[PDB]
Amino acid sequence: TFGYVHGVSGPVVTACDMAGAAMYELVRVGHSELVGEIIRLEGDMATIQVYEETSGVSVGDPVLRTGKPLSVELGPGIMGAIFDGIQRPLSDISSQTQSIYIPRGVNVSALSRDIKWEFIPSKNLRVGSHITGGDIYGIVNENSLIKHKIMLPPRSRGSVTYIAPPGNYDASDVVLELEFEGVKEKLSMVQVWPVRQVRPVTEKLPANHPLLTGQRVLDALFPCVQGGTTAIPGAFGCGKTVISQSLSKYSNSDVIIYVGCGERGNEMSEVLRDFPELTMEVDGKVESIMKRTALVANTSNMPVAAREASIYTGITLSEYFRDMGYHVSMMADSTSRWAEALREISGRLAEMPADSGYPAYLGARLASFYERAGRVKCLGNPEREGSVSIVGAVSPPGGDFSDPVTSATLGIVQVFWGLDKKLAQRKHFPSVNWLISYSKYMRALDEYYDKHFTEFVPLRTKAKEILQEEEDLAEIVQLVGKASLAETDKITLEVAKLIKDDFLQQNGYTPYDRFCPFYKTVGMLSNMISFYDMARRAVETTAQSDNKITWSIIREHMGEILYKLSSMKFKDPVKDGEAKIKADYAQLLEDMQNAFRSLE
Amino acid sequence: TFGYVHGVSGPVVTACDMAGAAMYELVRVGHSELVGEIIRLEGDMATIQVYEETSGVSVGDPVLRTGKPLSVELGPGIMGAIFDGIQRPLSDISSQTQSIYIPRGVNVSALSRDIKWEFIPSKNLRVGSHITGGDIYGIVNENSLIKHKIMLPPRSRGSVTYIAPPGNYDASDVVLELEFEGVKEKLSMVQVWPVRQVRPVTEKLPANHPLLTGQRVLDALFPCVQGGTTAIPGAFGCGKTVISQSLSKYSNSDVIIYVGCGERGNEMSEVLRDFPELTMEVDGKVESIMKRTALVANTSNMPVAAREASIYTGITLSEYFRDMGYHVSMMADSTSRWAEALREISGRLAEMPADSGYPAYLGARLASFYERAGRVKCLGNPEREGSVSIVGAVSPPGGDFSDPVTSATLGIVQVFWGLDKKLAQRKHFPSVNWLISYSKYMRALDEYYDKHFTEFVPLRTKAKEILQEEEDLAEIVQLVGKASLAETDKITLEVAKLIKDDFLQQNGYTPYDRFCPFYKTVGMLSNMISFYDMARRAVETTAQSDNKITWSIIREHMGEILYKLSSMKFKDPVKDGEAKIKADYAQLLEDMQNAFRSLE
Amino acid sequence: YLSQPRLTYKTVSGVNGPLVILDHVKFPRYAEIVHLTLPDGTKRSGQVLEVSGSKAVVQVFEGTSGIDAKKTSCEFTGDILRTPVSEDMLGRVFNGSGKPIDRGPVVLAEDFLDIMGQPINPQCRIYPEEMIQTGISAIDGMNSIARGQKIPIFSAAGLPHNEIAAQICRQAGLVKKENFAIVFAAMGVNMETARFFKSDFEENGSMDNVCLFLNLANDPTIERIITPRLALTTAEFLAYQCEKHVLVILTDMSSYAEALREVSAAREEVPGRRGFPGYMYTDLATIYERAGRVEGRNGSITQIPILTMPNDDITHPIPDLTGYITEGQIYVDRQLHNRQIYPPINVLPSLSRLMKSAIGEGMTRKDHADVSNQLYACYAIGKDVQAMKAVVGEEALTSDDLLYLEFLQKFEKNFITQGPYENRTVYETLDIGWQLLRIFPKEMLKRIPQSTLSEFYPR
Amino acid sequence: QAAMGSQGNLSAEVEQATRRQVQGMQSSQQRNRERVLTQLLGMVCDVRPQVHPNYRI
Amino acid sequence: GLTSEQYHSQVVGKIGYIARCMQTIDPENNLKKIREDYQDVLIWAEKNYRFEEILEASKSGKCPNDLDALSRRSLILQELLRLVSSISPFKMKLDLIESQYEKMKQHVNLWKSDYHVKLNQLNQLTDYLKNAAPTPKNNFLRAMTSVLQMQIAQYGITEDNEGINQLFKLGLHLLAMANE
Ligand SMILES: Nc1ncnc2c1ncn2[C@@H]1O[C@H](COP(=O)(O)OP(=O)(O)O)[C@@H](O)[C@H]1O
Repeated sequence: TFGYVHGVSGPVVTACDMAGAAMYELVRVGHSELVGEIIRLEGDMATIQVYEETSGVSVGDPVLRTGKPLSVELGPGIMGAIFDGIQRPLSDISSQTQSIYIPRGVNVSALSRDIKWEFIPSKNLRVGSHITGGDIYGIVNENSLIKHKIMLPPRSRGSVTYIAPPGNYDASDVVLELEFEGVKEKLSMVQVWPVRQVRPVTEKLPANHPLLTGQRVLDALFPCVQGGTTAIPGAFGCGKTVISQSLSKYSNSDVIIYVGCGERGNEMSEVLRDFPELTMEVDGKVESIMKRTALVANTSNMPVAAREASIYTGITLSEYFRDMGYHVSMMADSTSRWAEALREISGRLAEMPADSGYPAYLGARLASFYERAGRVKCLGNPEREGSVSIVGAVSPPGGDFSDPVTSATLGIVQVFWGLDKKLAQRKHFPSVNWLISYSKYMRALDEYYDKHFTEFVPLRTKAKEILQEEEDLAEIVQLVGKASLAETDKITLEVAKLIKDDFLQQNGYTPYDRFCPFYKTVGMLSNMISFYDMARRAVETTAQSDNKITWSIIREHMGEILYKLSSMKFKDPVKDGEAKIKADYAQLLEDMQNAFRSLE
Repeated sequence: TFGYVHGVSGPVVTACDMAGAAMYELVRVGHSELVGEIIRLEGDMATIQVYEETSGVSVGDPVLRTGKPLSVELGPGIMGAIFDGIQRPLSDISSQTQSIYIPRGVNVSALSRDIKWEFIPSKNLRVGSHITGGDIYGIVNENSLIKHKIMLPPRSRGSVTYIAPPGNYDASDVVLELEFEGVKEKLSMVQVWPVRQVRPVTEKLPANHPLLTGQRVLDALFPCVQGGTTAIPGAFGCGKTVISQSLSKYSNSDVIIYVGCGERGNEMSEVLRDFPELTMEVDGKVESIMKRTALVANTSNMPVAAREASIYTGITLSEYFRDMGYHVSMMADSTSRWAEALREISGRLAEMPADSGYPAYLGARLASFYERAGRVKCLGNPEREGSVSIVGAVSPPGGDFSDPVTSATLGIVQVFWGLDKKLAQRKHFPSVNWLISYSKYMRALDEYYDKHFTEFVPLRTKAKEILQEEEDLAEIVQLVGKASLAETDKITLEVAKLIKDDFLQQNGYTPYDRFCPFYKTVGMLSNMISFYDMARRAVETTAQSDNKITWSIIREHMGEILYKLSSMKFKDPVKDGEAKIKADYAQLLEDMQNAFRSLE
Repeated sequence: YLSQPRLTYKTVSGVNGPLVILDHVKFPRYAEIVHLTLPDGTKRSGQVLEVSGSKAVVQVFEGTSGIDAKKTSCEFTGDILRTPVSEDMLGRVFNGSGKPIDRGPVVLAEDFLDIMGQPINPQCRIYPEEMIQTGISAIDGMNSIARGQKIPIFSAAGLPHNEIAAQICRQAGLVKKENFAIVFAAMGVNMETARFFKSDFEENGSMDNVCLFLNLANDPTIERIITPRLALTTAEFLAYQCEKHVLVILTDMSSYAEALREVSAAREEVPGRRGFPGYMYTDLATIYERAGRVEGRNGSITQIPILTMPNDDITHPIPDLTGYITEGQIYVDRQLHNRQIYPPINVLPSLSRLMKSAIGEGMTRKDHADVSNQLYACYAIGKDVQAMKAVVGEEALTSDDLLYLEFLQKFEKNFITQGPYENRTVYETLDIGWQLLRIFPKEMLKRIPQSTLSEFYPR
Repeated sequence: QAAMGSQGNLSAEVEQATRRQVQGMQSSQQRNRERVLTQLLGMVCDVRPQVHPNYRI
Repeated sequence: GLTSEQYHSQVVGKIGYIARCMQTIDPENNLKKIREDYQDVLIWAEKNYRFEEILEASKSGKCPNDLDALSRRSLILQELLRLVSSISPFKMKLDLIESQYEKMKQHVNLWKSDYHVKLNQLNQLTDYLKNAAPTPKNNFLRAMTSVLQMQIAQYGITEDNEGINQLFKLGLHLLAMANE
């Protein structure tokens, strides 16, 4: 129960009378109850790395012994909540303390125990029914958007002996009671899970469904899959805000978990100011994405343990909402800062410095964290299937992808959306460079595309090859100029420009292409590639004649068609329904076919 | 008598109750009686580097104290045998145990005591004759290649009281009884010598005769003498093991001891598979070279602490056979593995490391081991002249020659055959880097060259000049190109390419290039240098004239002669006689002369 | 057999990193195994890394997190780690600790084999000489494998080393113109990699003869130190006692080496280059050297470790020591992969130490060695010509340089490039090599002797 | 649509083979179980207590 | 994926869940075909086995413990239960329920099935209407959704009924359409 502080040197506190303590357990040191992690044991002397500043912690101070490791506290109240990396509810600490600082050793519960929740038990469950870990034994109306399914913890099972009637309950109320081998377990609406322990699932299915974002470049050229693993460069003008906002507002992800993991103070202030104001249209009503989002936000002056465990807290919350049956999108703002916190912990423990000073396990930690992303058959009786898509961003030193953190992240992840400050300056938004980006889920999504969007795969391959050919010809243009380019080279260049400026380029502020449905995206790409193929066919088949066609001839004859191709962006998905947009694109293709037939 | 194991940290055991155990004394640790050597001695406890895996050794296990240092049995039965690191005959172990492994603690005799050797005493020796250390008091007909001289152990002396008559004697039968100061010493045909003490020799004469390897580059550009010290640094795959094996097969050493210290076991198996087939003609009769080769195999996965014992056993065997009057050649397969074993034992001992973790005495150990090489005036009454040429491969980690082991080895060895990974990748074997490599015996071998191959020293000097000039011209060309090259510079480049591709590099796995006699090594160089002289003379003397002769003209006119020079390496020393090869090289020289005359 | 009851100690003196430390141990045995029941009933395993008097440092395989000092009870098995081995292990899936994860029963042991094995008497070791027809041109033609050889696949993150290994598995057979049991250990491999290998072995009818030891990324780190040894002990039983021919595939030897570095750092052992323990060479040797044939036994163990070179650095300690130990390496090239050449194998840094004896007259064809050497030389000269051309441009290249560039293009397009399911015979690979070499005139092929050129060149 | 037929036949055949194997195993175990049990129980009952070899005095 | 103890606990829980789904869908024991198919798992629910005893049976193998097969069968039952519940006021004939059960069982993969997608859409509409306040849009949605539930009950979801497809399309479009 109670230890005592036998010594204090920096953040390391050696506690006596700690015979029963467990390795990597959590302890409240001092009279202010500073959080601390047992990092060593020697007889009764347990060494503790104290998260908060140890100034004023005097010998003889009691050391309360929490019977758990660093464990997130799951249950209603997560949604719309701003936590620290340690699950400290900043938004509740500020309200209760009426201060701009975080009091040393603040012990505010992660989830409010006073707020009441409308809880409806599973109708089938009774007294005596067999229940198993992962079973949804109730549903709580947390929001008009997210129904929080209260479910049994893993490692728990038995026969229900009391299930509460529908009503208003708090996180401290006992909503269920079960028995196994005579041992009786009373379960409230809140459970606790170690952050560093993977939440079990009945099976980890392959990722076979897109994580649509609405950005044409991301959805079409470089698709990510629900349960995917993605990386994003972190720079000043890169534009990661567009990716975060798209995933938060328009993506099919049922839940969003944004982990700052040690950002600058003002950067985190910007995130905390912007995310609450973002709104999404669900069921015709403009709700707030914070009805379904949670923010594990912490700055660079927070406890290093909090910064290093922010990623684990975020992934554990994402896994919880996945098991609930949802599709969650976790977004680490900069895993580089988490890796810096990890290196700092290694230095504090005086562990051997591995490659470029990072710990001897950086790759293992990153791989194990990214392994928690995926699509699973959620554990429990109600057949569910959730997912956790990690979009953790990394910060390459000066644009170099060779540092240990970026190298490990690129090796582990399967998508890299490669935002570019160069394109940001050129005003090509989104700034995805579409040359260093990549996606390894194309072979996984082949089945989905063939079922729903049959032609999209050849369209995307042709677009990618067009862009590659344009990149290769960019050098030839310098050597011999544009006048020396063949007609096929000219058509490739002038459709590559069309794709760059009119397909990849997309403005998130306009009401018509802030969110681009995949049907619209594939329609635009199909029209562009049809133009390219038919122009190339005309050029090749008139190369043999004296009246050979040229790109100049085609442009002069069909300036209207090129204008319409450029204006395909301006079709509003909302006002111009799917049927209307598809019909208009089909009419456009008819016009192109008529014009090309007349010209040829 | 008996100490008791106290702890086990890997190869390093700790033993109590060893009050009087001497440093570097031999003990038997455990119930299986694993051999071990004391390395430190604190209080009444000792610490023992165990030469066999210590897994399963428990505290309290007996530790017998054999009051002797690590020593080798020297006598008949060494030639043709493959011992382990601590001189146990692996063939005898296999025959005794009928298993494909080496049992831990097997205590089989080093030299078989059952074989009846044909022993002939020295005719002059009689009862009452004064005999001393190193005195050859017998000859044993070990095999057709080796007349094993039976010599008094060093540090032995006295008046002979019984010399065995000629006949068949086993290694255990007493062969010579002598007396000194009254005390009587009986001697069989086997003498035990501590491996860490240098066997005395009357004098260490200067090395003055080549160690003719089978490799053109080593023989010509970087000679090694009988009694010299050589190092072969190189990254994995460069070919130092193949150089060692080629020297082991085709060289003028009457005895060759391969040490396989910490390298593949497949290599030792290949040695055993190949050498019995290889034969050398003695007095017109073909006799296998395994009759003179003695392997000391301790593969990489065999106990780490046994590698030092392996090196010391190999050098002690080489010294023993040197003391007979033979020019032994000790191939240390990898001294880097010995250095690594020292580093592991030091780490277990918690010693303070030198550069890159190696112990502070690695350089001293390497110097002491290499200092046992020089040609000697063997001990004893019959005047002789032995030698021990230590050819020691080095294995720098990452191919970096700044490695502490490689640096310390270059600080001792007199010949440095550095190998190049780029050449090895190009398959330019032997991969010796002609630039960095060197030999400090050239001035000591010019005496022999001027009398046996009088026309070779100027050829060697000119070849090295050509290679250096080509190196400079290549450094220039890499940035500027061959457009501005002077014609003589072009000829230097082309002759250097010829020398590289067709003189230096030598495919060691062919019937023709496996062994390159020195008459071939000098004839090829002579023809190439003569062509160089003729081309340079032509161009220089025709630079002023109008009919400017250039490299292009020379190459076009002499495409056939250049190809003949290239294919000179294909001459077979065995299928085609020495007379035929010399005649063909003379004919090619005549062709060169006639072609140049007709060209000018 | 051990009949005495085994002692259970609650005397856990201290815990630090992955090293429990027990006191009052009665005659601790080094390398002994211990079973730790934690306070919450969780049963972990550990190995005694050190003994001193009444102390025993127990490295726990699952990590020391949650270990208590007064309540954890560690029972000492009385014996070093022994795997239960039976032929029925073929066609099963085990985790990294040999415990089944295919919902089958535990292994009904035919024998109990020490996990570390024993070094094979070099005098009794046979030298591999039976060339394996992997069907990959880059391997058969120029890095020929031999049955009983340690030839790791050096690669980098994201490259098709898994695809190359699976292809070798599914089209590896002797050049005799019998099946290869497969023992596949995976250390810290993502679920996608594990599923790829399992699904490929199932798509082919080889899941009867394949035994999988799996230790994914989320699984315990220390258990990777024993996964290779479990796999190689099973392979040794199947080869030297059951006379099977076992292809052992150890995936993510980089993960194994990093786990070893973690343990060494916890122990504060002497570090080598880039922090890896000073004995990493000896440990990797204990892993790799459990290969090759053996006298009097018709079995063999062929090892193809797949290791990821950090930052594509072939001089990184892991690949460097692995090259020092093993008998070659197949180098998967990022440049070729980016150019979309499959398999992206760079023969220049690749190597096979037993090709010299596995090729020639008798086995395969008699022009094999000459063709391979000439292809190596011409490929290297083509690369040098490319490098010089980057500087001097096209117009400064001589006709010979153009010949070499054409050879390089056609060699990377017709020899290295190959269908993922295309199984070229050694003779087909040599014919491709000859049609490539025929680009040059005879005089430009200086490696191949005139005797070979006259017979093989004209056709 | 027509490929689904062979699954039932394959399942039936392999189930019959598995039944044959299980019956064979059961017969062999019944044949040689009693002596195994007797030996196991005799060996379990035989105790023969002894101290560690490393113990002295 | 799952330790042995947790796997057998999952087996027990899935048997219990199948029993609960059967009790909810067919409290009157009228779905004889479905109950016969699920007999082997419903035998452990008919009698009063405790969790410990049923777990012991699952470990011994006496009760069905192939968790993948149990999941497939439980999903086949649960999709039918969802179909019956989404049209709660409008009951479905026993013949139609049995035919739909057979179709779901025959389907290769329910979690990617058109039946599953249609049920998801209907549940979207029903969940919205369960709490939406009375307005023009909400009254329209309730009317169209009630007609859709009637059509589903009278026809079912295992076909390409043009009327049901039109109702789904229009209802979802109106639901997505802005309130104003
Ligand atoms: N003289 C030679 N002739 C032909 N090939 C050689 C020669 N020396 C080395 N090689 C090649 O180099 C490779 C490595 O040889 P080896 O020396 O055993 O490796 P290491 O340098 O690691 O000891 C072999 O596979 C062999 O083909």
